[PDB]
Amino acid sequence: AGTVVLDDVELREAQRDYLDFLDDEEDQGIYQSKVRELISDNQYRLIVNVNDLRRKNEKRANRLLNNAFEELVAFQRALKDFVASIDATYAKQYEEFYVGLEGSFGSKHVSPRTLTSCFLSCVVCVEGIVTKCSLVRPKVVRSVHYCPATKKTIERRYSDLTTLVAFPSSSVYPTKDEENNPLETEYGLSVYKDHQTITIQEMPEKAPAGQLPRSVDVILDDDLVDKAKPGDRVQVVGTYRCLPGKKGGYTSGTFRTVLIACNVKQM
Amino acid sequence: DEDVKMITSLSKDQQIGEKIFASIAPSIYGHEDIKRGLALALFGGEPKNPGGKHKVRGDINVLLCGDPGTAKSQFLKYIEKVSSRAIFTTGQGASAVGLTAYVQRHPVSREWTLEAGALVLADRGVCLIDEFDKMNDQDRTSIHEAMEQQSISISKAGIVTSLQARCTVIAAANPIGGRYDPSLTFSENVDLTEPIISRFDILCVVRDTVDPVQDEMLARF
Ligand SMILES: Nc1ncnc2c1ncn2[C@@H]1O[C@H](COP(=O)(O)OP(=O)(O)OP(=O)(O)O)[C@@H](O)[C@H]1O
Ligand SMILES: [Mg+2]
Repeated sequence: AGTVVLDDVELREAQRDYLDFLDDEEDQGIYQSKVRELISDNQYRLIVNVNDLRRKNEKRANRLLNNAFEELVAFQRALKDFVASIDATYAKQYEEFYVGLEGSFGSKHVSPRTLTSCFLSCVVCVEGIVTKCSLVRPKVVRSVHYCPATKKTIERRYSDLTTLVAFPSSSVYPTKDEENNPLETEYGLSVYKDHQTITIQEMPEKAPAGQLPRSVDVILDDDLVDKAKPGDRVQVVGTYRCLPGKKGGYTSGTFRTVLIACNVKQM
Repeated sequence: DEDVKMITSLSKDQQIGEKIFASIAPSIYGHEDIKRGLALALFGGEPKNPGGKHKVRGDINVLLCGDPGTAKSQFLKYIEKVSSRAIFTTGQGASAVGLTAYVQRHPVSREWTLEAGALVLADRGVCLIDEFDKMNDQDRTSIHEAMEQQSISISKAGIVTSLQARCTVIAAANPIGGRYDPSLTFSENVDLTEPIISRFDILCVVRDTVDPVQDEMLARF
């Protein structure tokens, strides 16, 4: 697709606002030492207090709580910019960095029983116990192939959940050359990331007496794979989104709602 | 319309009470006292509750204790036949109607149902229990709760309810040793406990004793 965007006032202004938020030169901020600690520890994500952001810039906090995905993208872009600024060498290792959230969310502090469609597409906080966990599985991101017949190597890029909706043109594994010469997959050069799924239930101590419990399903990405175990009391902060069903003609009109974690805390 | 007039005319008769007493259980010989008691049990009384503080029931419970062969079950069968709303159950096991409420998928209709016990189903009716001693712990607990509080509480499968159990209880039983002992009290002769016995207004004892004339008449019938 050759379509590109030239100007966008909102996105550029939000990126500038986050750039000013994470400067910490004329202020008593600490995020600079946090970034230096991340570089020292080879980790690739940051946790930022929501109350701190609201104190410094209330409008940005309101927009981020009300709208998650675009603001999170702007955060990640700003992190990439400042990591490049402080030490451009370290930013080469990882594609993109991530943002965690922390602080008192207030009204959005929501129990698994009180999660509703009113909080869709926003960042929510939930307290619960872990009941089901699944095995860690790798997922392909970048694929590399070699052709012994013509001595040529090719690479294909994959982006499935990066974009909201995917199409059959993507997510196709190449196996043959343009002249039907067989290709040999080379697993060393490819790129994979880990994936896990967990389930969280409202704690029996908090649930009303005599009533059945209610649960939420969470997806854990590459960094947060081993941070949870069954039978554990945790607090999860993350986005609440709908799940796109696969292609079909007739739809009943009922989506599946899945919480995508950004921060997992052992209370 | 004319039936009401006939009822009033029968009431005008001075010996209607004895007629009603003798009208119960045509097929059972003897036990006139039991029939007289069952008359009051069927007709019943009147509940009284000054304000919402002091509830007093009007249902007259009946307990029968008898040696084998005295035809205790025939009385319950007759009462079920006569009563407009009467439920029958047995404590031995495999009863068609249970004595405890539970939530289950019905085997036939394949639907998720709340099946209340026989006590709940007999609202303003009669509940009959056969083999009263053979009941297990759960049945005894449910009967005690329904007789003393006149309500049944359910907490199962996310369902919390209280249901009304305004019913009259009639029960039959056998002594501990298989034969009644005149030298021991009623409580010592029966497997039941004193709190359960205290609930019943009328207790009847049917003791088998060899009377040649009575045996001859019973055999003739
Ligand atoms: N006075 C009576 N008139 C008519 N039939 C009688 C009389 N006494 C006993 N019987 C008969 O005796 C038999 C005994 O069976 P029945 O079920 O009536 O006994 P039961 O008293 O309930 O005994 P159990 O203690 O074993 O439960 C019945 O067939 C019943 O018809
Ligand atoms: Mg019997």
